[PDB]
Amino acid sequence: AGGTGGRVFNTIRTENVPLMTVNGSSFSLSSNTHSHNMVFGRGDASGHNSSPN
Amino acid sequence: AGGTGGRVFNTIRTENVPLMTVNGSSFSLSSNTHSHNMVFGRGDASGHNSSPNWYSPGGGYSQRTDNDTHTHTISGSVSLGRDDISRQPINTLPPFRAAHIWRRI
Amino acid sequence: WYSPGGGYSQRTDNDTHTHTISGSVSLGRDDISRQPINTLPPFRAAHIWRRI
Amino acid sequence: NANSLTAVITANGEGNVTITADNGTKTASCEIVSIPQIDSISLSQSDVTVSRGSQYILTATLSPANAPNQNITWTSSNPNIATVSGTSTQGTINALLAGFTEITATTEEGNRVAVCTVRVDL
Repeated sequence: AGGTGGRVFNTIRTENVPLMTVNGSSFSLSSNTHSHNMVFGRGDASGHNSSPN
Repeated sequence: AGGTGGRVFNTIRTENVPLMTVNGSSFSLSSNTHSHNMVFGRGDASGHNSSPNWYSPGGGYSQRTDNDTHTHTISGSVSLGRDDISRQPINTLPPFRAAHIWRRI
Repeated sequence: WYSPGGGYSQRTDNDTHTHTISGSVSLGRDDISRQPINTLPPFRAAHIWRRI
Repeated sequence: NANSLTAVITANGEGNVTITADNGTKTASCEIVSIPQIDSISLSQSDVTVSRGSQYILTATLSPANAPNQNITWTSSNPNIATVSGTSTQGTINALLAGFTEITATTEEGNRVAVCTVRVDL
């Protein structure tokens, strides 16, 4: 035996790596109708697939 | 007392219920107004609060004031998110109260 | 659209939506950071090793 | 003590330590564990929503009614978004128009760990 005791390589010790999870959260964003800017007027020529404004 | 000592019944041992907190952070979510496409047909009957779009039609006499070309994107800020993790299990139940060798020479 | 009947014009460019549109969002939270557990001053209390 | 029989202890710091006495002949021992105070304080609000310029005044109530020489070294993560001051009151005056500031208290006379309060700008 030895005067100093330790359990590293092989011994019945305690303590481990905890595992936990976070509760489900949903991100909510508001689509503001302003701040979209504007260029030109009625077509004319308009970019294809552009968002209607 | 005994020849070999340890920290099992009364001592500063390890293992416990993990608890932690996360600092407040801002999460950004962008709600793009495009890519919605078109569904259904010409009314007919249309549900209320429907987003109006353009069909790229050339107005013979009227003016299409509801159709325009986007010039700048829209940036939005999302709300908060999760706070922290929940309780987790520490150690193994079958290995609970495991004996530790501490006998001296 | 507020479901308003067009007085003179024909609002054929506005219609209800029946299929969902896939949207792409940015990154979000990943994991928590390091936190302190227990007190170092009272932690690891010395135990008497005297034999019987 | 005055008669040398008694001994007044004062755990100023933290950590396990032993205190001896009776230097004459045989000296005994007595462990004195300086365990952390862990006086868990609680903020008035945690999920707060600050605005541009306006700063909702908060507070940091400790677990006990009062502490010996109790003080708070108030910190404000992301100080540009908002800042706090004082020990009991916080005063999370905002500067930026958008952001999340993890305003957490810090007991100078006690455990540094304290409850936080995220100040939103939406």
